[PDB]
Amino acid sequence: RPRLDLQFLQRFLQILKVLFPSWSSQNALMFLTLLCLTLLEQFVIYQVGLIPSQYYGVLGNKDLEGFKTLTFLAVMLIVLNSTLKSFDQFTCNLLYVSWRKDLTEHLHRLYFRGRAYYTLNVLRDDIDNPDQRISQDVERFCRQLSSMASKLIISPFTLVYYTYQCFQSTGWLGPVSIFGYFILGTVVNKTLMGPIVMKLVHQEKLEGDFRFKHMQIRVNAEPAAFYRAGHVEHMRTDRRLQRLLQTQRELMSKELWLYIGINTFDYLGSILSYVVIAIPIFSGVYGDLSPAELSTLVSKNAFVCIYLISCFTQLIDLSTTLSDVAGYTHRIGQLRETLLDMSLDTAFLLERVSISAPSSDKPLIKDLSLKISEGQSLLITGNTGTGKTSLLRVLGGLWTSTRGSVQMLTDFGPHGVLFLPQKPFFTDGTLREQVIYPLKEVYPDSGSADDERILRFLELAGLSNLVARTEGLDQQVDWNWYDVLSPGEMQRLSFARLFYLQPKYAVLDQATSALTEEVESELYRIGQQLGMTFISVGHRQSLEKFHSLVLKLCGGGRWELMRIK
Amino acid sequence: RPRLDLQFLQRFLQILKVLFPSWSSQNALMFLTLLCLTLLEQFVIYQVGLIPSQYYGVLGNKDLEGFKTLTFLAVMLIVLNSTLKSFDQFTCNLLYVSWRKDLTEHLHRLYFRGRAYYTLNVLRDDIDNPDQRISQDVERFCRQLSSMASKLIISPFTLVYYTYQCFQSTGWLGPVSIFGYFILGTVVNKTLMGPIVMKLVHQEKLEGDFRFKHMQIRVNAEPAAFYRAGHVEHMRTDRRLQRLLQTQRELMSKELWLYIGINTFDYLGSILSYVVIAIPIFSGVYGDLSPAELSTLVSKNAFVCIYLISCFTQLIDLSTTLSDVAGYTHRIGQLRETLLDMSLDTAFLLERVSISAPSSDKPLIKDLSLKISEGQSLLITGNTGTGKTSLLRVLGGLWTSTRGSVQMLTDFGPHGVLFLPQKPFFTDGTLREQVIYPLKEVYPDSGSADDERILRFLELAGLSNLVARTEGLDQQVDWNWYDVLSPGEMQRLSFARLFYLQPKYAVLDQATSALTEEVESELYRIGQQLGMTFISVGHRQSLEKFHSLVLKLCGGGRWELMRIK
Ligand SMILES: Nc1ncnc2c1ncn2[C@@H]1O[C@H](COP(=O)(O)OP(=O)(O)OP(=O)(O)O)[C@@H](O)[C@H]1O
Ligand SMILES: Nc1ncnc2c1ncn2[C@@H]1O[C@H](COP(=O)(O)OP(=O)(O)OP(=O)(O)O)[C@@H](O)[C@H]1O
Repeated sequence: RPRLDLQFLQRFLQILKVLFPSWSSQNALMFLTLLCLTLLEQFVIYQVGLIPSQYYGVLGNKDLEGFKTLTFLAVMLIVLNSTLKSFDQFTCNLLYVSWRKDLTEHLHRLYFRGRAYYTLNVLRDDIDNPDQRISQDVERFCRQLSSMASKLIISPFTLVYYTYQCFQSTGWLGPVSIFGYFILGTVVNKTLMGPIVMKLVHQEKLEGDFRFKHMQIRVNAEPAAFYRAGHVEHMRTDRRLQRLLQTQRELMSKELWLYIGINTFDYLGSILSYVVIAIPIFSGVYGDLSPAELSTLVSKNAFVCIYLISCFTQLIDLSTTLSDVAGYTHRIGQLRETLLDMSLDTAFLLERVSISAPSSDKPLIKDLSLKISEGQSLLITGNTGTGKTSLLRVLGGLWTSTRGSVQMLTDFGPHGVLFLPQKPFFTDGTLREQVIYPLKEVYPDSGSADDERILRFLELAGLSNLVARTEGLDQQVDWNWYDVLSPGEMQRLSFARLFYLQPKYAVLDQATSALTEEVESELYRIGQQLGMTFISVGHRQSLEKFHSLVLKLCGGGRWELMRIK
Repeated sequence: RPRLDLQFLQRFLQILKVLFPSWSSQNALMFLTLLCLTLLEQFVIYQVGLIPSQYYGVLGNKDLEGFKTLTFLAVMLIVLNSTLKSFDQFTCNLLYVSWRKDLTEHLHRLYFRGRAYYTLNVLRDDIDNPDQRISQDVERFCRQLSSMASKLIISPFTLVYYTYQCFQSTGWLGPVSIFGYFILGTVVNKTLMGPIVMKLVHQEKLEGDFRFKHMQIRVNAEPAAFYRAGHVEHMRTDRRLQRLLQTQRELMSKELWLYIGINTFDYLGSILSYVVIAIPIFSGVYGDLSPAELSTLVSKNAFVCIYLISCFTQLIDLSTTLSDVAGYTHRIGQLRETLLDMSLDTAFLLERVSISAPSSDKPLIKDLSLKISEGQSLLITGNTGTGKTSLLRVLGGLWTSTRGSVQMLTDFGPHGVLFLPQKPFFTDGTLREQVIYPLKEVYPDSGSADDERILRFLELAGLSNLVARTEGLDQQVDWNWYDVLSPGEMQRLSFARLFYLQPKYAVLDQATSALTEEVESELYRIGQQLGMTFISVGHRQSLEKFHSLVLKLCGGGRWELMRIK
């Protein structure tokens, strides 16, 4: 599928439509000072190309004061040739920084659009590692594009000037025997960069699946070392490593032919200008002199045609770094393609709803005629895998019902409806950010300076000994918030998140790892004290005093609304 | 700290001691066919450098049959110049593959040594992203080393031959004015590659912390999208992105000077051979002729000294790709340094044990006089964060007691002692591998062909409907085993892992998200039926019928051994 086709150009142009969004952008005005910099350095390189030629004239007669103006002209030209070549290398690397800022942030608006970070990771197998496409492949495309962004910018000009310099030396049978050397030179690459990209996207999945294998160790270091699983996870990660090293070694077995088809074009290009001028030795249609029509004509013709291929083998010298780019735009363009179409009182109403697991066909629950009002706070207890949570997912817009109508009558927000997941979430950030987490900032939201509400609610949830652990509410705790915290207090920090953003309906789920009558009840006592109406999931014989309904689910689609008292 | 010092060489040589382990290795014998390949191509490049010179002689007299042997000699030399240059580029990229196979697998033996994946990730802040050092920085060091492994291998020779060619043309005042141009040329880089590496390791932490930020989204897509946290995690990940893009842009502001100090050395090197021969125009100690001693002497001297700097500016042309290498060996050498010193009946005995959290000072538990025998299976119930699990960590060798003596009298294994973590673990692999997980293979271990034991235990744990979900016990399920599974059946798959590897002592922990009398008791009924003696953690009013002791922990170090009946 990633086969360098005519599809790749739309995957490349729609990438380039956001790298360069419009004229007078932060990249096009960095590109115009890239064109007008290699244009200036092409004048200087030729001008410093004349300095050793006009050096023998002043050394050939030994006048130091007439020499001191030449070196001073040369050294001024050298530090002009440097700071034009160095600023050519810099503003490409400033373009590489300002490309991946404009492409990742374009991908971030697509990745966190509504729920597209959810659906790619748990509901899609076509797009394997979207973390690797956004982080590394944008970094690796924008580097391999910027390395060839200094030679794809002067080659629109230095090919034009040298073809004019060649047309005035050979004629109609001149540069079209070099343009025909490009058409043969790039067809022999476009059929040879084929199995590169097919073995590079496959090299990029396995370099991303291996990196995710290490972050199934870094995120899960605490459970894995309980099993003493060093000698297991070695033979699991090396199995992930060898599959990468048997497709990185496979890429070099394919890129060997790409190195051949470039080095053949380069070195035979040093002699193909000479066989253009086989027309004396095969035809001789302008045969006038043996030492003068033959010598210093072809020495004038090879001095201009090798001068042409010197700016024309550049476009094939980067066929490796365009096979790399075409490998990465078949990763990023595989991602923003699937992200673009993916962008397309009385808590909730459920009308004959038939939720199933996404892989299988049988429904987890069969028919729902469900309605939640203020002060109801129904339990959703049941069996182990009967789809207790799968009701809650379609309330959060996670899944869609196969056959049924689901809607909510209250908006998501602080005082609206707030979910709590089964395994809890904690982002990187301060303790102040871990509790207002769906709101991400509170001082423009609230306006009140004092945040004594959360310092109340932390001790009200009981974990005020954590505040001394995180040294106040300061930035960059440098924690993982998963291994350093505790599932006893992951729930309590999730409850302080719920207590801060007290809704008209909480969609609380699995408040376990807390004492069933001592603090599981006490965390629920703040719910009626704040008027929360928490629709909860829990198979514990303490929740029924807080909950009106029961909603058993024992079976492949069951209803059993009980209203215990 | 990463400042290109004399420490860096020991961090580079101890890396190179394992890239090249000994002579006749899989890399040194790939390096000897790299030396003996650029040596062969240096002869060919000079031999094909004579083909256009001896071309005007046969074109200057128009003999096609005497010409047809030249092009046939040339094209044979071109396809010899290609497949020596291309095999030079290939066997470097085969060296890059076979370097990162030998360096990652050296790092994997250090990473999963005893518990070093645990201690780096949850007990260390000095080594931030060891996933990025092992995966990406070994890949990025071994690529930036292999790109300069084709020019650091011929430069021991082509510098020798050209200095001999220069000593026979200028003398004592010749190449030591070029060797002095290297000593100035590399001191002006060794003081300029300083702030590159200091801003590249900092560029590599933030490129690794950002990639881990995406895998705190990919691993946690299910809880984060319950909060509708797209508009939050955008402004969290972009905050992680902008900190990378304000230090990648900072690197280009520092690498601009490194591009200057190379392009100044290169282009002034085109004229510094000429100012070596200021000794006619300043001294004139061999002044004999004006047109003949002055011309075609320096034209012979610039034809050999620029010929020398052509092989001598290569060693400074790669000062960028050695600033990159020195950035990455201060990442890998920061890692294998901290990994090398890190390598240094009656279940357990606890003698006055005073476990604390690693950051704080106060002990979670104060004094332990504890002993576990067969058929005891004590509960460890208590408060939410009083260090219930912290007793279990030192039993697994995770933590060490601050003051106390801990030991075990039974080895870890199938029939020995087996832990279960609070949050459960599932590696990538088949369902057969998810249940024998601390053993990683069973058919050399067991020998028996039929594995009806696990198909018994899965339905005995109840989750035999999972076997149809994973299509048998086949390889590469392509799942995450965390989002696709369920915390109801994460426990049940952990229990089938415990039932397969039935120990004399299970160190079970938090068998929650299962029905307290229906299947939490039923999973424990297989424990006495298999004779497991499971020391467990759980604050539920059903576990006490299976458990002898209680071991309350209500407070900052408490004992309360009760032995309920
Ligand atoms: N994201 C998913 N992708 C694919 N299959 C899934 C996914 N989530 C769940 N499933 C499948 O469908 C079932 C639904 O389980 P569900 O989410 O209802 O968990 P539960 O154990 O009932 O709830 P809880 O653990 O919160 O008590 C899972 O056991 C699994 O087989
Ligand atoms: N790996 C760690 N690094 C630093 N601090 C830690 C780490 N693990 C725990 N802590 C700190 O020490 C405390 C010890 O908690 P512990 O592991 O005993 O959890 P618990 O809630 O008692 O157990 P459980 O959740 O299994 O019932 C944590 O609350 C936290 O403050």
